[PDB]
Amino acid sequence: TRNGRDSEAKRLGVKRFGGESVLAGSIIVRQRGTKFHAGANVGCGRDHTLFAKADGKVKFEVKGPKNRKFISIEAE
Amino acid sequence: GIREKIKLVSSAGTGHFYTTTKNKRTKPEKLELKKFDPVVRQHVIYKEAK
Amino acid sequence: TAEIRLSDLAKVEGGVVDLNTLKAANIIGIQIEFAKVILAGEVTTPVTVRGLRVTKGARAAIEAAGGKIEE
Amino acid sequence: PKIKTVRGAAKRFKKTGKGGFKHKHANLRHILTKKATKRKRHLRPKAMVSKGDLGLVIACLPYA
Amino acid sequence: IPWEGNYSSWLEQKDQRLAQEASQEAARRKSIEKELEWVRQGTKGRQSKGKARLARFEELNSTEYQKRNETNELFIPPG
RNA sequence: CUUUAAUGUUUGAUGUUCUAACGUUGACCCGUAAUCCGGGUUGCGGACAGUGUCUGGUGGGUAGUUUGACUGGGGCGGUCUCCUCCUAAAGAGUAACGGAGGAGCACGAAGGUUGGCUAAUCCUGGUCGGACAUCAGGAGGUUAGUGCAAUGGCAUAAGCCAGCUUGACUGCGAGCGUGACGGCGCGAGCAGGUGCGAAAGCAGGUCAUAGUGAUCCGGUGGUUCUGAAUGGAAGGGCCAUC
RNA sequence: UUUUGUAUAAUGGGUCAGCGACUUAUAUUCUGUAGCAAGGUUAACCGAAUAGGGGAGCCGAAGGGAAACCGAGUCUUAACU
Ligand SMILES: [Mg+2]
Ligand SMILES: [Mg+2]
Ligand SMILES: [Mg+2]
Ligand SMILES: [Mg+2]
Ligand SMILES: [Mg+2]
Ligand SMILES: [Mg+2]
Ligand SMILES: [Mg+2]
Ligand SMILES: [Mg+2]
Ligand SMILES: [Mg+2]
Ligand SMILES: [Mg+2]
Ligand SMILES: [Mg+2]
Ligand SMILES: [Mg+2]
Ligand SMILES: [Mg+2]
Ligand SMILES: [Mg+2]
Ligand SMILES: [Mg+2]
Ligand SMILES: [Mg+2]
Ligand SMILES: [Mg+2]
Ligand SMILES: [Mg+2]
Ligand SMILES: [Mg+2]
Ligand SMILES: [Mg+2]
Ligand SMILES: [Mg+2]
Ligand SMILES: [Mg+2]
Ligand SMILES: [Mg+2]
Repeated sequence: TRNGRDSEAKRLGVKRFGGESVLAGSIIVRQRGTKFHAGANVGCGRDHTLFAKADGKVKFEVKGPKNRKFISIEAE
Repeated sequence: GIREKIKLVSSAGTGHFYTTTKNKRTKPEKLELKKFDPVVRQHVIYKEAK
Repeated sequence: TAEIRLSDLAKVEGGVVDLNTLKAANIIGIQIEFAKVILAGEVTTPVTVRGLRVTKGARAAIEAAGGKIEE
Repeated sequence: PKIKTVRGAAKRFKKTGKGGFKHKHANLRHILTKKATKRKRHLRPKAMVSKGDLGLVIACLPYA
Repeated sequence: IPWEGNYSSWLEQKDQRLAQEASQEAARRKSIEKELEWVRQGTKGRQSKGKARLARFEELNSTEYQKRNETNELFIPPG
């Protein structure tokens, strides 16, 4: 045979779901492209990782003219 | 690997250097950049060397 | 090098504290050349530390108890 | 007889105040041009042996 | 190659050296192709095939620097 | 001082000659009643041969050993690390000698900022010009493009152009993700200096995920940290690095 | 007994009686118990010699740092919120 090799899993995906009370700087979702976008009180690393900028509950919304998924953090 | 390792010596007279790579074929010129020298805590021009 | 507890200063002799006065009280080894007096216990007697390297914090305790430090 | 200590493992671990051991990070001996400074700078300080490897080191150093 | 003498003798020395290197390169090619024809053979049972011989053949590709430069033709376009 | 030239002058090489070391498995005498051994006259070789130490070459004559794993039995063939997709059962993870492809780099700008711009394809008309080259206007609405595979993403563009520069900075780091560990990754903010921008701000490399190798042993530059009686030094240690 | 799995047609044993296999120094860590307790304890040796001396030493009460060094703080750092 000729094929038969793969690559190790990268363990992406949302880490803090809706309603989590997160701490400051905690990773919210790992992703390859930009599936979810950065909203209020969140940032975006070079890996397009979305990290909490301030502690509080997470909120998922579909705001935008192109119907894009945003991640924001309430101050609770 | 055609790029060879080169070091950016510090012209401030102190012994401090960065280290990068450079294609000596396409660019035979001598690099120089203004970088930071922690020894002196000032931005000085660094010139390449072996 | 060794460390001298502050409470060890009450077991030495009639008050003079040098290297030899500590090796007689079995507080440091017989090959020790330098020693330090650190703030670890409590000193009551007016001890006179002759030649040692007492710390800043322990120096205040020795003088506050009535002693005096020199070199 | 007295237990011989693993002399090789006594040149890489020091016994700290509470009873843990400290060691020096790896990956910082050569090939230092590719590595990012953020990665290099994090490796400079010392570290503490993890709970998994603590049982293995205590065996090697019976006296320290 | 520090050579003692004059130009006339050194010229002959250089030509003889070049001829010797050409002969040695031809002999090396002969050996390489013969060991290749051995490598392409089969195993013929539960026999060795000689891992040491395989390694010694793979070592025999030390590469040769063609004399190069050696310009002997120039192009002057027709007018 | 500058090119040589001569006899003295120590040696170095070379060759020839000699005897006294040395060899004699040549002859003769004695110990002796003995083709051993020793001693003595002589002949012949003779500083050669031979032996000791050091050293280069040759050396299966001899000795010690090694000659991987997976594997629908073993051998033969194929594979061994990293990246992307499916199998993977809508969190993560998940095997097979299961199905398809890539990597062992590149870039001193292809990075950072401040301005600015928006593709494919088709129709009509137009010098050599055409099925397709440049031009003009209509449709089209990203079917386009990314430094290199695939997937996710990209119009505020991450795609294209120009100006100025070196943040492809130094010391740190709240807090998280992922690993049995070694380790790997993300990160606001603080201090020092810097670039762009009028400023708000952005910049601790590149749209992201491959482009890689622990320890030991050494090499290079800095550092009174130590320096075996003391003062140095050697050698270590620490930082950068091969 | 060995195994996923044995009435297994897989192993061992003809039967009785006798023998037959986790021991003994040293060192180190943890638990129980006993004695002293910021102290505890001696080794060799002396000794009318299981008593009594001998405190050389060992562990503990202070840690940080590669080290000099500092010390309830220390290291990193030009300096650390
Ligand atoms: Mg004593
Ligand atoms: Mg180093
Ligand atoms: Mg014979
Ligand atoms: Mg043999
Ligand atoms: Mg053997
Ligand atoms: Mg096998
Ligand atoms: Mg088979
Ligand atoms: Mg899944
Ligand atoms: Mg499982
Ligand atoms: Mg780019
Ligand atoms: Mg722009
Ligand atoms: Mg760009
Ligand atoms: Mg890319
Ligand atoms: Mg000295
Ligand atoms: Mg040194
Ligand atoms: Mg079976
Ligand atoms: Mg049954
Ligand atoms: Mg039967
Ligand atoms: Mg049976
Ligand atoms: Mg059997
Ligand atoms: Mg039987
Ligand atoms: Mg007794
Ligand atoms: Mg300590």
